[PDB]
Amino acid sequence: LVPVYIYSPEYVSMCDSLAKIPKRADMVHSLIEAYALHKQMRIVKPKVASMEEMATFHTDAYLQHLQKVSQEGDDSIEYGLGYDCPATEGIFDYAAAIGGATITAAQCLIDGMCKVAINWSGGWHHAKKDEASGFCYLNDAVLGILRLRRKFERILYVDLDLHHGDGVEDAFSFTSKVMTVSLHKFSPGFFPGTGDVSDVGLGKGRYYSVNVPIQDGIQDEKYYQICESVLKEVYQAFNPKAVVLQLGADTIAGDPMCSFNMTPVGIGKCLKYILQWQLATLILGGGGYNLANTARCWTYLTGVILGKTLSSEIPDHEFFTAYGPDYVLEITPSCRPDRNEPHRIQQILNYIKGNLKHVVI
Ligand SMILES: CC(C)[C@@H]1NC(=O)[C@]2(C)CSC(=N2)c2cccc(n2)CNC(=O)C[C@@H](/C=C/CCS)NC1=O
Ligand SMILES: [K+]
Ligand SMILES: [K+]
Ligand SMILES: [Zn+2]
Repeated sequence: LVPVYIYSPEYVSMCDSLAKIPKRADMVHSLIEAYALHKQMRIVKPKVASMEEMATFHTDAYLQHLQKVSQEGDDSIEYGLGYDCPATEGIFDYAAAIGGATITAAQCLIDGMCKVAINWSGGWHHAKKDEASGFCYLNDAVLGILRLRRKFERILYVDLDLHHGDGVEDAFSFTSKVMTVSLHKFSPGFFPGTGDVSDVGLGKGRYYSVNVPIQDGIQDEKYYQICESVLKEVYQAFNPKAVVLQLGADTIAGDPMCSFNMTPVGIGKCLKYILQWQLATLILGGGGYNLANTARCWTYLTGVILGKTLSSEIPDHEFFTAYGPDYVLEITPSCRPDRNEPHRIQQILNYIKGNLKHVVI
Protein backbone atom coordinates (compact mmCIF):
# COMPACT_ATOMS: atom_id res chain seq x y z
CA LEU A 1 0.00 0.00 0.00
CA VAL A 2 1.29 3.43 -1.01
CA PRO A 3 1.14 6.39 1.40
CA VAL A 4 -1.75 8.83 1.04
CA TYR A 5 -0.65 12.37 0.23
CA ILE A 6 -3.23 15.04 1.03
CA TYR A 7 -2.91 17.67 -1.70
CA SER A 8 -4.71 19.95 -4.11
CA PRO A 9 -3.52 23.21 -5.72
CA GLU A 10 -6.50 24.94 -4.07
CA TYR A 11 -5.53 23.46 -0.70
CA VAL A 12 -1.91 24.62 -0.89
CA SER A 13 -2.90 28.16 -1.87
CA MET A 14 -5.43 28.25 0.98
CA CYS A 15 -2.77 27.13 3.46
CA ASP A 16 -0.63 30.12 2.45
CA SER A 17 -3.56 32.54 2.33
CA LEU A 18 -2.89 33.95 5.80
CA ALA A 19 0.76 34.57 4.89
CA LYS A 20 1.85 33.93 8.47
CA ILE A 21 4.70 31.86 7.02
CA PRO A 22 4.94 33.16 3.40
CA LYS A 23 4.47 30.45 0.75
CA ARG A 24 5.80 27.64 2.96
CA ALA A 25 3.12 25.15 1.89
CA ASP A 26 3.92 25.91 -1.75
CA MET A 27 7.67 25.55 -1.20
CA VAL A 28 7.17 22.23 0.60
CA HIS A 29 5.01 20.73 -2.14
CA SER A 30 7.16 22.15 -4.94
CA LEU A 31 10.30 20.51 -3.55
CA ILE A 32 8.46 17.21 -3.07
CA GLU A 33 7.17 17.59 -6.64
CA ALA A 34 10.67 18.44 -7.87
CA TYR A 35 11.92 15.13 -6.47
CA ALA A 36 8.87 13.53 -8.10
CA LEU A 37 7.93 11.85 -4.82
CA HIS A 38 4.23 12.56 -5.41
CA LYS A 39 4.39 10.12 -8.32
CA GLN A 40 4.99 7.35 -5.79
CA MET A 41 2.12 8.37 -3.50
CA ARG A 42 -1.67 8.38 -3.75
CA ILE A 43 -2.73 12.02 -4.07
CA VAL A 44 -5.98 12.72 -2.22
CA LYS A 45 -8.02 15.92 -2.48
CA PRO A 46 -8.87 17.24 1.02
CA LYS A 47 -12.49 17.92 1.97
CA VAL A 48 -13.48 21.12 3.78
CA ALA A 49 -14.48 20.78 7.43
CA SER A 50 -18.09 21.63 8.25
CA MET A 51 -19.12 23.72 11.25
CA GLU A 52 -20.19 20.55 13.06
CA GLU A 53 -16.89 18.76 12.41
CA MET A 54 -14.86 21.67 13.76
CA ALA A 55 -17.24 21.89 16.73
CA THR A 56 -16.20 18.43 17.94
CA PHE A 57 -13.46 20.25 19.85
CA HIS A 58 -13.73 24.00 19.32
CA THR A 59 -16.53 25.93 21.01
CA ASP A 60 -19.45 27.34 19.02
CA ALA A 61 -18.71 30.83 20.36
CA TYR A 62 -15.18 30.72 18.92
CA LEU A 63 -16.19 29.24 15.55
CA GLN A 64 -19.15 31.60 15.12
CA HIS A 65 -16.82 34.52 15.80
CA LEU A 66 -14.48 33.41 13.01
CA GLN A 67 -17.38 33.00 10.59
CA LYS A 68 -18.77 36.41 11.55
CA VAL A 69 -15.52 38.33 11.06
CA SER A 70 -15.12 36.49 7.76
CA GLN A 71 -18.33 38.23 6.72
CA GLU A 72 -18.22 41.56 8.58
CA GLY A 73 -14.62 41.96 9.74
CA ASP A 74 -13.14 42.52 13.20
CA ASP A 75 -15.08 45.22 25.18
CA SER A 76 -14.39 42.51 22.59
CA ILE A 77 -13.77 38.92 23.64
CA GLU A 78 -10.31 37.43 23.65
CA TYR A 79 -9.92 34.65 21.08
CA GLY A 80 -6.19 35.18 20.53
CA LEU A 81 -6.71 37.03 17.25
CA GLY A 82 -5.09 40.29 18.33
CA TYR A 83 -2.24 39.86 15.85
CA ASP A 84 -4.52 39.51 12.82
CA CYS A 85 -6.49 42.78 12.96
CA PRO A 86 -5.37 43.86 9.46
CA ALA A 87 -6.94 40.69 8.01
CA THR A 88 -9.27 38.37 9.94
CA GLU A 89 -11.66 37.56 7.11
CA GLY A 90 -9.67 34.62 5.74
CA ILE A 91 -9.13 32.77 9.01
CA PHE A 92 -12.40 30.80 8.98
CA ASP A 93 -11.76 29.32 5.52
CA TYR A 94 -8.15 28.59 6.47
CA ALA A 95 -9.29 26.74 9.59
CA ALA A 96 -11.95 24.82 7.67
CA ALA A 97 -9.42 23.73 5.04
CA ILE A 98 -6.78 22.77 7.61
CA GLY A 99 -9.33 20.93 9.73
CA GLY A 100 -10.85 19.15 6.75
CA ALA A 101 -7.52 17.93 5.38
CA THR A 102 -6.44 16.20 8.59
CA ILE A 103 -9.93 14.73 9.00
CA THR A 104 -9.68 13.47 5.42
CA ALA A 105 -6.32 11.82 6.07
CA ALA A 106 -7.69 10.22 9.23
CA GLN A 107 -10.72 8.91 7.33
CA CYS A 108 -8.34 7.41 4.76
CA LEU A 109 -6.72 5.51 7.63
CA ILE A 110 -10.11 4.27 8.83
CA ASP A 111 -11.18 3.19 5.33
CA GLY A 112 -8.02 1.10 5.07
CA MET A 113 -6.93 3.05 2.01
CA CYS A 114 -3.40 3.14 3.42
CA LYS A 115 -1.14 2.63 6.43
CA VAL A 116 0.36 6.13 6.24
CA ALA A 117 -1.49 9.37 5.49
CA ILE A 118 0.41 12.64 5.06
CA ASN A 119 -0.70 16.22 5.67
CA TRP A 120 2.38 18.45 5.88
CA SER A 121 0.19 21.56 6.14
CA GLY A 122 -1.38 20.30 9.36
CA GLY A 123 -0.18 19.82 12.92
CA TRP A 124 -1.26 23.07 14.55
CA HIS A 125 -1.09 21.78 18.09
CA HIS A 126 -1.24 24.98 20.16
CA ALA A 127 -4.80 26.02 19.34
CA LYS A 128 -7.23 25.92 22.28
CA LYS A 129 -10.92 24.99 22.19
CA ASP A 130 -11.82 28.67 22.48
CA GLU A 131 -8.77 30.64 21.29
CA ALA A 132 -5.93 30.72 18.78
CA SER A 133 -2.33 30.38 19.96
CA GLY A 134 1.19 30.24 18.52
CA PHE A 135 0.24 30.56 14.84
CA CYS A 136 -2.44 27.89 15.42
CA TYR A 137 -6.01 28.97 14.66
CA LEU A 138 -7.53 25.50 14.71
CA ASN A 139 -6.19 22.30 16.26
CA ASP A 140 -6.40 19.84 13.36
CA ALA A 141 -4.33 17.33 15.33
CA VAL A 142 -7.16 17.06 17.86
CA LEU A 143 -9.76 16.80 15.09
CA GLY A 144 -7.68 14.07 13.46
CA ILE A 145 -7.34 12.08 16.67
CA LEU A 146 -11.06 12.39 17.47
CA ARG A 147 -11.86 11.04 14.00
CA LEU A 148 -9.52 8.07 14.45
CA ARG A 149 -11.10 7.24 17.82
CA ARG A 150 -14.17 6.09 15.87
CA LYS A 151 -12.18 3.10 14.60
CA PHE A 152 -9.13 2.58 16.81
CA GLU A 153 -9.36 1.92 20.55
CA ARG A 154 -6.03 3.46 21.59
CA ILE A 155 -4.27 6.37 19.89
CA LEU A 156 -0.69 7.49 20.42
CA TYR A 157 0.07 11.14 19.70
CA VAL A 158 3.78 11.87 19.25
CA ASP A 159 4.82 15.52 19.08
CA LEU A 160 8.38 16.16 17.89
CA ASP A 161 7.85 19.90 17.39
CA LEU A 162 10.26 22.21 19.23
CA HIS A 163 7.40 23.42 21.42
CA HIS A 164 5.16 21.56 23.86
CA GLY A 165 1.97 20.43 22.13
CA ASP A 166 -0.16 21.86 24.93
CA GLY A 167 -3.35 22.14 22.88
CA VAL A 168 -3.41 18.45 22.07
CA GLU A 169 -2.37 17.28 25.54
CA ASP A 170 -5.05 19.37 27.27
CA ALA A 171 -7.69 18.07 24.87
CA PHE A 172 -7.11 14.50 26.02
CA SER A 173 -5.80 15.18 29.53
CA PHE A 174 -8.70 13.32 31.17
CA THR A 175 -8.79 10.22 28.96
CA SER A 176 -6.73 7.03 28.89
CA LYS A 177 -7.74 6.07 25.35
CA VAL A 178 -5.38 8.67 23.89
CA MET A 179 -1.77 8.96 25.03
CA THR A 180 0.20 12.10 24.19
CA VAL A 181 4.00 12.07 24.03
CA SER A 182 5.82 15.37 23.58
CA LEU A 183 9.53 16.11 23.19
CA HIS A 184 10.20 19.83 23.51
CA LYS A 185 12.37 22.60 24.88
CA PHE A 186 11.37 23.36 28.46
CA SER A 187 12.66 26.49 30.17
CA PRO A 188 11.15 29.28 32.31
CA GLY A 189 9.87 31.87 29.84
CA PHE A 190 9.86 29.61 26.78
CA PHE A 191 6.56 29.17 24.91
CA PRO A 192 4.18 27.80 25.88
CA GLY A 193 5.58 27.29 29.39
CA THR A 194 3.95 23.92 30.05
CA GLY A 195 5.09 20.33 29.58
CA ASP A 196 7.31 19.53 32.54
CA VAL A 197 8.19 15.86 33.07
CA SER A 198 5.92 15.86 36.14
CA ASP A 199 2.91 16.77 34.00
CA VAL A 200 1.29 13.37 33.48
CA GLY A 201 -2.39 14.13 32.86
CA LEU A 202 -5.49 14.24 35.06
CA GLY A 203 -8.22 11.95 36.41
CA LYS A 204 -8.66 8.81 34.33
CA GLY A 205 -5.95 10.20 32.06
CA ARG A 206 -3.34 10.27 34.80
CA TYR A 207 0.02 8.93 33.52
CA TYR A 208 -1.40 8.94 29.98
CA SER A 209 0.46 12.16 29.17
CA VAL A 210 4.22 11.98 28.61
CA ASN A 211 6.46 15.05 28.53
CA VAL A 212 10.19 15.08 27.80
CA PRO A 213 11.81 18.42 28.74
CA ILE A 214 14.96 19.02 26.66
CA GLN A 215 17.53 21.84 26.66
CA ASP A 216 19.10 23.92 23.86
CA GLY A 217 21.57 22.56 21.34
CA ILE A 218 20.60 18.89 21.17
CA GLN A 219 21.77 16.99 18.08
CA ASP A 220 20.65 13.89 16.15
CA GLU A 221 22.32 11.09 18.13
CA LYS A 222 21.26 12.24 21.61
CA TYR A 223 17.76 13.13 20.43
CA TYR A 224 17.14 9.72 18.87
CA GLN A 225 18.45 7.92 21.96
CA ILE A 226 16.01 9.88 24.11
CA CYS A 227 13.15 9.44 21.64
CA GLU A 228 13.66 5.70 21.09
CA SER A 229 13.99 5.13 24.83
CA VAL A 230 10.65 6.83 25.50
CA LEU A 231 8.76 5.34 22.55
CA LYS A 232 10.04 1.87 23.44
CA GLU A 233 8.54 2.20 26.92
CA VAL A 234 5.38 3.93 25.67
CA TYR A 235 4.68 1.30 22.99
CA GLN A 236 5.10 -1.65 25.36
CA ALA A 237 2.91 -0.17 28.09
CA PHE A 238 0.18 1.55 26.07
CA ASN A 239 0.08 -0.72 22.99
CA PRO A 240 -1.30 1.84 20.49
CA LYS A 241 -3.51 0.83 17.56
CA ALA A 242 -2.94 4.04 15.61
CA VAL A 243 -0.38 6.84 15.64
CA VAL A 244 -0.61 10.55 14.92
CA LEU A 245 2.86 12.00 14.46
CA GLN A 246 3.56 15.73 14.55
CA LEU A 247 6.87 16.63 12.89
CA GLY A 248 7.45 20.35 13.45
CA ALA A 249 10.68 21.31 11.70
CA ASP A 250 11.61 24.15 14.06
CA THR A 251 14.04 21.78 15.78
CA ILE A 252 16.24 21.87 12.68
CA ALA A 253 19.55 23.77 12.62
CA GLY A 254 19.18 27.18 11.01
CA ASP A 255 15.68 27.81 12.32
CA PRO A 256 15.07 31.34 13.69
CA MET A 257 14.02 29.72 16.98
CA CYS A 258 17.70 28.74 17.30
CA SER A 259 17.12 26.21 20.08
CA PHE A 260 17.70 22.60 19.04
CA ASN A 261 20.47 21.70 16.59
CA MET A 262 18.87 18.87 14.62
CA THR A 263 19.08 17.65 11.03
CA PRO A 264 16.30 15.91 9.05
CA VAL A 265 18.32 12.67 9.30
CA GLY A 266 17.89 12.59 13.08
CA ILE A 267 14.14 13.20 12.90
CA GLY A 268 14.05 10.56 10.17
CA LYS A 269 15.36 7.91 12.55
CA CYS A 270 12.55 8.64 15.01
CA LEU A 271 10.09 8.39 12.12
CA LYS A 272 11.67 5.13 10.94
CA TYR A 273 11.26 3.64 14.42
CA ILE A 274 7.58 4.62 14.52
CA LEU A 275 6.89 3.30 11.02
CA GLN A 276 8.51 0.03 12.11
CA TRP A 277 5.42 -0.55 14.27
CA GLN A 278 3.45 -0.75 11.00
CA LEU A 279 0.40 0.87 12.59
CA ALA A 280 -2.08 3.26 11.00
CA THR A 281 -0.03 6.46 11.01
CA LEU A 282 -1.16 10.05 10.48
CA ILE A 283 1.77 12.31 9.57
CA LEU A 284 1.50 16.03 10.34
CA GLY A 285 3.70 19.10 9.92
CA GLY A 286 3.63 22.06 12.29
CA GLY A 287 6.33 24.56 13.17
CA GLY A 288 9.19 25.38 10.82
CA TYR A 289 10.23 28.94 10.16
CA ASN A 290 13.32 28.43 8.05
CA LEU A 291 11.36 28.04 4.81
CA ALA A 292 13.89 26.19 2.65
CA ASN A 293 15.08 24.01 5.54
CA THR A 294 11.50 23.05 6.38
CA ALA A 295 10.93 22.08 2.76
CA ARG A 296 14.25 20.22 2.93
CA CYS A 297 13.23 18.35 6.08
CA TRP A 298 9.70 17.33 5.11
CA THR A 299 10.85 16.32 1.62
CA TYR A 300 13.56 14.14 3.13
CA LEU A 301 11.07 12.63 5.59
CA THR A 302 8.73 11.94 2.68
CA GLY A 303 11.62 10.03 1.15
CA VAL A 304 12.02 8.12 4.41
CA ILE A 305 8.35 7.12 4.38
CA LEU A 306 8.73 5.96 0.77
CA GLY A 307 12.03 4.28 1.65
CA LYS A 308 13.92 6.25 -0.98
CA THR A 309 17.29 8.01 -0.88
CA LEU A 310 17.05 11.36 -2.66
CA SER A 311 19.85 12.97 -4.67
CA SER A 312 21.86 15.52 -2.70
CA GLU A 313 21.48 18.26 -5.32
CA ILE A 314 18.37 20.41 -5.08
CA PRO A 315 16.65 20.03 -8.47
CA ASP A 316 15.72 23.13 -10.46
CA HIS A 317 12.21 24.34 -9.67
CA GLU A 318 10.07 27.36 -8.76
CA PHE A 319 11.91 28.14 -5.52
CA PHE A 320 15.40 26.92 -6.47
CA THR A 321 17.01 30.30 -5.72
CA ALA A 322 15.97 30.06 -2.06
CA TYR A 323 18.21 27.05 -1.41
CA GLY A 324 21.50 28.91 -1.72
CA PRO A 325 24.31 29.21 -1.20
CA ASP A 326 24.83 25.43 -1.09
CA TYR A 327 21.77 24.24 -3.04
CA VAL A 328 21.92 20.78 -1.46
CA LEU A 329 19.34 18.76 0.48
CA GLU A 330 21.55 17.92 3.47
CA ILE A 331 21.53 20.32 6.42
CA THR A 332 24.68 20.97 8.44
CA PRO A 333 24.27 21.38 12.22
CA SER A 334 25.41 24.70 13.67
CA CYS A 335 28.55 25.16 15.75
CA ARG A 336 26.60 25.54 18.98
CA PRO A 337 27.08 23.78 22.36
CA ASP A 338 24.80 21.04 23.70
CA ARG A 339 23.21 22.18 26.97
CA ASN A 340 21.80 18.75 27.85
CA GLU A 341 23.55 17.14 30.81
CA PRO A 342 23.65 13.30 30.62
CA HIS A 343 22.63 12.82 34.27
CA ARG A 344 19.59 15.08 33.91
CA ILE A 345 18.54 13.16 30.79
CA GLN A 346 18.78 9.80 32.56
CA GLN A 347 16.75 11.20 35.48
CA ILE A 348 13.95 12.22 33.13
CA LEU A 349 13.91 8.85 31.37
CA ASN A 350 13.79 7.05 34.73
CA TYR A 351 11.01 9.38 35.88
CA ILE A 352 8.95 8.59 32.78
CA LYS A 353 9.76 4.89 33.08
CA GLY A 354 8.28 4.98 36.58
CA ASN A 355 5.15 6.74 35.35
CA LEU A 356 4.50 4.23 32.58
CA LYS A 357 4.49 1.36 35.08
CA HIS A 358 1.09 2.66 36.22
CA VAL A 359 -0.16 2.34 32.64
CA VAL A 360 -1.72 -1.10 32.20
CA ILE A 361 -4.35 -2.10 29.63
C1 LIG B 1 8.16 37.35 17.11
C2 LIG B 1 8.10 35.98 17.78
C3 LIG B 1 8.18 36.12 19.29
C4 LIG B 1 6.86 35.20 17.36
N1 LIG B 1 5.73 36.00 17.82
C5 LIG B 1 4.87 36.53 16.94
O1 LIG B 1 4.99 36.38 15.74
C6 LIG B 1 3.74 37.35 17.50
C7 LIG B 1 2.53 37.20 16.60
C8 LIG B 1 4.20 38.81 17.55
S1 LIG B 1 4.55 39.06 19.26
C9 LIG B 1 3.90 37.63 19.79
N2 LIG B 1 3.43 36.92 18.86
C10 LIG B 1 3.87 37.21 21.23
C11 LIG B 1 3.91 38.17 22.24
C12 LIG B 1 3.89 37.75 23.57
C13 LIG B 1 3.83 36.39 23.86
C14 LIG B 1 3.80 35.47 22.81
N3 LIG B 1 3.82 35.90 21.53
C15 LIG B 1 3.73 34.00 23.11
N4 LIG B 1 3.73 33.22 21.88
C16 LIG B 1 4.79 32.75 21.23
O2 LIG B 1 5.93 32.93 21.62
C17 LIG B 1 4.53 31.96 19.97
C18 LIG B 1 5.74 32.00 19.05
C19 LIG B 1 5.62 30.91 18.00
C20 LIG B 1 5.56 29.63 18.35
C21 LIG B 1 5.44 28.58 17.28
C22 LIG B 1 5.16 27.21 17.88
S2 LIG B 1 5.06 25.97 16.57
N5 LIG B 1 5.75 33.32 18.43
C23 LIG B 1 6.90 33.83 17.99
O3 LIG B 1 7.96 33.23 18.08
K1 LIG C 1 6.87 18.74 20.93
K1 LIG D 1 -4.23 11.44 27.74
ZN1 LIG E 1 7.06 24.89 17.29
